[PDB]
Amino acid sequence: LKWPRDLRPLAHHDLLYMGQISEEDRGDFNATLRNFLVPRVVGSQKHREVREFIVRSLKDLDWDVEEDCFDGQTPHGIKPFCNVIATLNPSACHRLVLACHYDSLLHKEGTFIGATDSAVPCAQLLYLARSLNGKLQNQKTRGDGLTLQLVFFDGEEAFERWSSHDSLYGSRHLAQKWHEDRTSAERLESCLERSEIANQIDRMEVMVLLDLLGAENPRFYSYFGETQPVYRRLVNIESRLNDAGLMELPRRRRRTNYFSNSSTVGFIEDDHIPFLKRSVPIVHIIPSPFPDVWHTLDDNEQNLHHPTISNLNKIFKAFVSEYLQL
Ligand SMILES: [Zn+2]
Repeated sequence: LKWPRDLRPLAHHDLLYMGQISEEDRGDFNATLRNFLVPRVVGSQKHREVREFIVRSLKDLDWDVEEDCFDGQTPHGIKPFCNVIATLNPSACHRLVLACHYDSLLHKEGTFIGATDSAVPCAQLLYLARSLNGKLQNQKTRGDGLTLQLVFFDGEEAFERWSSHDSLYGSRHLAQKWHEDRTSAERLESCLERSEIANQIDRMEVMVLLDLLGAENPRFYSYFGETQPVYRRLVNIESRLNDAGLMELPRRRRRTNYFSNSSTVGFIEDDHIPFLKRSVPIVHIIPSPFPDVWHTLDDNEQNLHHPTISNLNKIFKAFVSEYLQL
């Protein structure tokens, strides 16, 4: 079966524009990122400050921002959790959903920054909203039934040994909440003709989950046949950015090959799982293998690879531009 939305290839002009980076753009991204490069364990003041920063940043851009807050039992007793959901146009029937987690792992060996996991993804989502604001606010006026939604999940990480009960606290909560929140096409703005809408989950047209980004030379694969048409757009955009010479490489005549034109057989548990179980199409932008620094005290700012981050930002900007026809 074909993708429900006809995917119009990005015009050359728009590809080039979205693949342009400046000293002020790098500076802007890095300033955003600084806010996330702090320990932010569930229950901590810094976690609260990060949550408030996400909310303020998106409210300042005139997005609708909701906090899905709840208390949940954990192996460390009751803990507070708050997912942050920002929606550009709440009324639009369908959402392109970009997501990541904003909590950091409580590491027994010491203070853990989780720079790739997932400070960089968090910053990338805010950077997209900021850098594309003009075009997004214009798109919102079209009445086309599509919008952008950003979800910053809380409580992705386990408190002790990962288990079905000790992990994915925010995403399990939100998926259940949205599944139980009934709605219909008649109550929504401009749903696609062949749409089956019974609850809020059904409005998530695709969820693109970013995780463990910021290390050098990530390798992505298509994890879900259901979203192959969307994944292939990422492959194509990356190829075109390379053709245009807009990727940062250590030497001339090299190309990035982050999005492998293949699928892989690998099972990764992450925030997409509760949504996948409710039929939400998933694109999982997570490297395989994981960064070498994964869950070590070395997952810090200096182990990030800035040229890679810049290249990913270009791919993501171009992807959002293509999907929303910005
Ligand atoms: Zn982690």
